[PDB]
Amino acid sequence: PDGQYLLKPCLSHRERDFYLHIKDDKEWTGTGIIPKFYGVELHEFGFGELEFIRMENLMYKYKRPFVLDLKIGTQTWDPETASSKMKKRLVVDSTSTTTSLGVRFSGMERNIGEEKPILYSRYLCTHEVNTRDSLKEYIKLFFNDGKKYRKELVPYFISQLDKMIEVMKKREYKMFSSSVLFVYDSTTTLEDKKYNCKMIDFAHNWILSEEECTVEDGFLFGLNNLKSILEDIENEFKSL
Ligand SMILES: Nc1ncnc2c1ncn2[C@@H]1O[C@H](COP(=O)(O)OP(=O)(O)OP(=O)(O)O)[C@@H](O)[C@H]1O
Ligand SMILES: O=P(O)(O)O[C@@H]1[C@H](O)[C@H](O)[C@@H](OP(=O)(O)O)[C@H](OP(=O)(O)O)[C@H]1O
Ligand SMILES: [Mg+2]
Ligand SMILES: [Mg+2]
Repeated sequence: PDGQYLLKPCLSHRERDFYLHIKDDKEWTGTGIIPKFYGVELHEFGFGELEFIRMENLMYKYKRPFVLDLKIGTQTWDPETASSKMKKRLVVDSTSTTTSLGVRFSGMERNIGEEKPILYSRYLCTHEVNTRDSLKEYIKLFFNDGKKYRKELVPYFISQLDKMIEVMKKREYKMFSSSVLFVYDSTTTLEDKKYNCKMIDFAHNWILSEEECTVEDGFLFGLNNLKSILEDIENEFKSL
């Protein structure tokens, strides 16, 4: 995460279709809930051209990145998932907080000045981060910049989740294996606004006005659960 942009290759139609579909909905593009979308672009690849999505790099100019990926939904497979992945998906969904909370730990990075950064594997989700309490603890740890808890940032994160909930309440799309990405630069001040919370990874988004998706995503359920964990954190951080 060095430069201004992420140029993400389109390996299927779904992500690019989604971004294109919502590119004029100000509820998607004006609310600050997804990365700024610049456009789909062809770039030379192979004998021809490969399509990419150009979007903002949410960590552009971050000095000490803090990154937390939280995968949202009550399942992480959809009607197109390959049978050869399904046993694993079913097991991970059930042994992580996915089926119980609709949200799971997906990985974290903290840069506390002794770099290299401290990396926290997404595989922790089925053991160390397999309960609501342990998930709460790990989010609190994300807010630990190495010297203190950044309690002043939490209202921003809850406010972002509220906007997400507001739009997803409308149930126009289903989204599987998408995440909410939490980031901040620990050298930020509140005024520098080097912190962010966005929905990402729309490679399995279904546009319900153009196609049927029978299975439920539990997306809204997950966002509410995550919001309530943050609100607990906001309380736990008061005694500090
Ligand atoms: N717009 C962005 N700005 C900054 N970092 C990003 C952005 N999008 C993604 N990332 C980083 O890249 C990671 C993976 O992103 P994403 O989920 O979109 O990738 P992917 O290629 O779809 O991989 P997978 O499906 O395996 O998760 C995220 O956890 C996040 O750390
Ligand atoms: O969502 P997509 O686009 O299919 O891609 C999957 C995504 O990268 C998952 O995080 C990964 O699980 P891991 O994090 O365990 O690697 C999975 O591997 P899988 O095929 O082993 O389930 C991939 O198929
Ligand atoms: Mg992803
Ligand atoms: Mg993906």
